[PDB]
Amino acid sequence: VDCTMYICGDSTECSNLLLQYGSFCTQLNRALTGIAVEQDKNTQEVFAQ
Amino acid sequence: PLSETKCTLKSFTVEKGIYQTSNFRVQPTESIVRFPNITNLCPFGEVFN
Ligand SMILES: *[C@@H]1O[C@H](CO)[C@@H](O)[C@H](O)[C@H]1NC(C)=O
Repeated sequence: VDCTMYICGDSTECSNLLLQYGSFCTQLNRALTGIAVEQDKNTQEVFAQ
Repeated sequence: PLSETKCTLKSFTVEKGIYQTSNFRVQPTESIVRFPNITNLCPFGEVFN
């Protein structure tokens, strides 16, 4: 999930208004990518035996 | 792109792997305006005077 795209898509004013909210969506990018990377660790764990 | 990954990770060195980054988006080339062309003005003169 592209954070800035979801909350403030196509708006420069909104993008500025989100950087004042710290780095929440950095974690959201981190968490879902952490989920996505683990998905490979799932399939490789069971099938690449 | 390598220095943009450096920017994203806040680190002067980046380890081997694959890294997310701000997505690309083709910008609008020009502008389009589509009003219904209409002659008569609104009767604000009659509204006010
Ligand atoms: C706008 O102009 C076109 C011709 O350029 C005309 O066919 C159309 O009816 C106009 N629109 C209105 C709402 O009158």
